[PDB]
Amino acid sequence: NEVKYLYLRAVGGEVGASAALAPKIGPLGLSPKKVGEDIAKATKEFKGIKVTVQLKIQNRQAAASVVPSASSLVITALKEPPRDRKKDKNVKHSGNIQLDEIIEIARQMRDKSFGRTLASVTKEILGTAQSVGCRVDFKNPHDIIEGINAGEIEIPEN
Amino acid sequence: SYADAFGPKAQRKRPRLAASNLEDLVKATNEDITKYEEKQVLDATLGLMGNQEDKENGWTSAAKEAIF
Amino acid sequence: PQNDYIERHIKQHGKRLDHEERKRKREARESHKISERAQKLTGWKGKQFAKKRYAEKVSMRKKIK
Amino acid sequence: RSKRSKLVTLAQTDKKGRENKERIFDEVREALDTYRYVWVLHLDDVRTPVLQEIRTSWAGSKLIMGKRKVLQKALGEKREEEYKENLYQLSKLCSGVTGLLFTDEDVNTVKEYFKSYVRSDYSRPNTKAPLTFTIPEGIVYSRGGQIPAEEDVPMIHSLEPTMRNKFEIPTKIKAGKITIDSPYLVCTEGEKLDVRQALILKQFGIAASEFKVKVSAYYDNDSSTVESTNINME
Amino acid sequence: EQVRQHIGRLPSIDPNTRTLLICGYPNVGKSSFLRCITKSDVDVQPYAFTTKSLYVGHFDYKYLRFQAIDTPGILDRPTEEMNNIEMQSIYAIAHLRSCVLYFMDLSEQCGFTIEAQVKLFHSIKPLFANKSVMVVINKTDIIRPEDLDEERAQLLESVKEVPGVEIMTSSCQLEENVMEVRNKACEKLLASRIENKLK
Amino acid sequence: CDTQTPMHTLKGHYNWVLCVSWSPDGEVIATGSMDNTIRLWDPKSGQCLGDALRGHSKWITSLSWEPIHLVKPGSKPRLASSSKDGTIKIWDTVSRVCQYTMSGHTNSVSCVKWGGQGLLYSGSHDRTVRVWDINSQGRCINILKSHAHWVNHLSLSTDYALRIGAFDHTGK
RNA sequence: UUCAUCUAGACAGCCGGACGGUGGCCAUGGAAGUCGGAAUCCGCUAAGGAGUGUGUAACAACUCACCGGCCGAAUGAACUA
Ligand SMILES: Nc1nc2c(ncn2[C@@H]2O[C@H](COP(=O)(O)OP(=O)(O)O)[C@@H](O)[C@H]2O)c(=O)[nH]1
Ligand SMILES: [Mg+2]
Repeated sequence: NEVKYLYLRAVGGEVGASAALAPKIGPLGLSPKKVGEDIAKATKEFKGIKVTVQLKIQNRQAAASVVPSASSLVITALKEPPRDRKKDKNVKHSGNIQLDEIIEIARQMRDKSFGRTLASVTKEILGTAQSVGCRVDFKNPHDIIEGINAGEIEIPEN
Repeated sequence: SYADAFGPKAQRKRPRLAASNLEDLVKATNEDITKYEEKQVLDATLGLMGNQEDKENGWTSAAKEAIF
Repeated sequence: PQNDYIERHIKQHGKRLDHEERKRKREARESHKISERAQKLTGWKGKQFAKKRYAEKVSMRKKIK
Repeated sequence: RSKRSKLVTLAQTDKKGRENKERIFDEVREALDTYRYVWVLHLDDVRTPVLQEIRTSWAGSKLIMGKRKVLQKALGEKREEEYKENLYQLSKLCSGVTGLLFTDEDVNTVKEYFKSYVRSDYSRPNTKAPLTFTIPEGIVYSRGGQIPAEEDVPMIHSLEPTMRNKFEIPTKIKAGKITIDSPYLVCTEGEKLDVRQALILKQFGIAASEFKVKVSAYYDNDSSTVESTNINME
Repeated sequence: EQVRQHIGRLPSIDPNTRTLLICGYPNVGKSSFLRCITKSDVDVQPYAFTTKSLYVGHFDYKYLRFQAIDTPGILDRPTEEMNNIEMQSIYAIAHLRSCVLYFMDLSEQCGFTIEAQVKLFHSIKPLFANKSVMVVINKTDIIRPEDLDEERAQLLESVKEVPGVEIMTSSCQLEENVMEVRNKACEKLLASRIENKLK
Repeated sequence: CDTQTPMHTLKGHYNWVLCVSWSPDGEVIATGSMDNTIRLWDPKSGQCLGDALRGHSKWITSLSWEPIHLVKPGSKPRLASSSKDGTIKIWDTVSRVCQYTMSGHTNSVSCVKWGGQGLLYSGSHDRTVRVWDINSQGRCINILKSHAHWVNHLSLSTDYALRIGAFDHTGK
């Protein structure tokens, strides 16, 4: 047999998120109901957070996994309450994430990065945090990056 | 603005005053249809029996005299 | 025809076979044509052409700045 | 008057001046003192992800690219201008897109890695054809028959002028789908490829050629000698 | 100027002539059915909201001219979060006294479950008052209503419970079936109009 | 006001001081400025309490205090602030931190008011008034949409009582 | 006339590269640099915009901003008469 890989972006926890997979599923002949059920089952950890889903199709199967992404991990570490599309809109991500949680996200995202140092991976995660608009250690993430460059902040793992 | 209302750079995507529900929407549309039909009958009493029918035969009223 | 029928026709049948080349050659000739218009137009049309050229140059310099 | 008018673009990136070349010069001349082995690598038509993977694999070492003339000037053009003894041979052996690998690891390990490193790559012009490609008759699909048409998506209609004019392929638009009257042979296996055929293969997404780094020679700091490696120079 | 250019290309719809409205979820076969029964050039593509505006076709049944209207898809959302593209279909259904055909896909290749389609039908139920209603099950070449699950059959029976709708099966590759459903819709519309005019 | 003379000068901010407010128990003066900052002051000494409150990206528009009758005894009232960026931030001054950042508005928030039933009302330039709950992690309970333009101001029936706190007209 | 670039490579041309976090956040039926609103960062580089345009329903694909290879000697811009 051969392994087919599909990648998508979906809101975690929402069943029936395989509607946009119809051109992909069609020639493959799978069941969109079961595909969406498996996607929600694999994305049960993230509730109301957009995450990357990898679908493996081999023979007649459908396996769902969550690819870790910088934005999704930062939003998860932000620990926002779950939101509904009927009630909440235009929500800003301006919570607080500690530097230890940022370093944990950098450890999770280190494997698929070309940064030779965990300091470099952490600086990338802090750039993503600056993009999403949150605060790290009650300061600007770019200020944290400047502190790392100047030597005030030392990344533990070397 | 007009640019946001309509055109290549429009940003309006939902009605400004959305209907409360489909029942109110259908009641409003039925009332509007009834008013439109009554108005059409009221103008068909006079204007359609007058000006509209004359152009079918090509008849035109004579020029108004300047003595008036 | 209804709605965006010309765009649908372009999507379903394409354009004329020499459309891209002809448009590229016309846009290439545009500089010569502008110079010839500036040197050939007389009277009110020439004055208006010079005025519009000045306004376009001012707008371009402001955009660059 | 009567001169060409330069196109003006409003972008974010400026051109690099002499300061970038001087920085590369200083970095090369400092790496010469820092490290022990200096390897010459030929990396023509390398992809940036492949180069970054090579840089990641060679952690603890340095890989420096840039202008060949600048690198040769940093290494010393002649015997009276060389930065270190017997560096003119290493400078003169450079060619094309040349990378300098400053390292301290074992020569056998470096040779083993560069002999066993291989990646799939697009088939470049002036190279032997890796396969025989024939676009099948009928509706043209994105892969062009490499995968089954039931799985494949039809070729987008916006590419039809490109295939008709740049690729010189007789194509027509039927109901928004690109169609050909007869099967079109693109390349025959065991034939030198040109720019048009390489572009056709790249457009259809066939990556059958193999990219291997070429290793010219290396210089040893303490030995003050240069030895030819002759790896992937076939 | 922009409004003039757009409004010059709007299709001509007579709100007082014989009309067959086609409605339902996206990717169910509305445009395909319009292509089957008319000569309109509406696009048929396997993604949602290929059709962003009303499309009109015409045909002749019993020496009479009928117009068929293809509408953009409708989602199961309240009117407050409903958008303009759906509002076109909603206004067409509310205004055009006609024969409405609600299309359902049982294979769920449209991306919407049978429960969601039944819910959407029951949500747009107040729209078609004093209009002919028919429920057309499309893509019967993939899966038939006969070999459906028991709970889904109960949902279909719940749809059929609403008076005075009729459930008919069709496939857009079945010329005979699309002609039969078109003729049945025309018969219902003609019966309603003649009964209204007779009073 | 007894001698009509200046008593203290507060010179912490860098830009225009857009709004000033007094704590309902009369203990701390809050100043929200044009530089997206809020500063707390002891009035008896004319001094600044710690560092400024930061987190807003645009200038502060209005300030409101938690009602004393809702504040538990032994605790200090919290401070809600609205700003041009469209967010309402809640600050606990005991730890000098920020608890909640309501962000439902799509335009500049004109005013924020903290009612006596544990609710907050925000009027903004997006023609909407948002009703939030302090007891539900700062969630938007309701959205009121009836205006065709920017809502400039809002007021409550018990606003005078909420502002006055436990004091009366006799100054007891 | 005054500024600049230049055999550790002048202007044009051709070819190659144009990366990774990442499909950055909000919003949308859909919006992945390129319908919109605000940020516009970090890493690896020789260089590569959270993107100059074409293009897609969204992707894809092309392009140029920039860098490199071939070519080898002058060239560009703004003013004045
Ligand atoms: N097998 C099958 N496929 C259909 C049928 N009707 C429509 N389709 C498919 O459904 C896809 C989209 O349908 P479409 O006509 O656009 O439905 P609409 O979105 O409601 O207008 C197309 O790719 C068709 O191939 C049918 O009767 N049988
Ligand atoms: Mg359609």
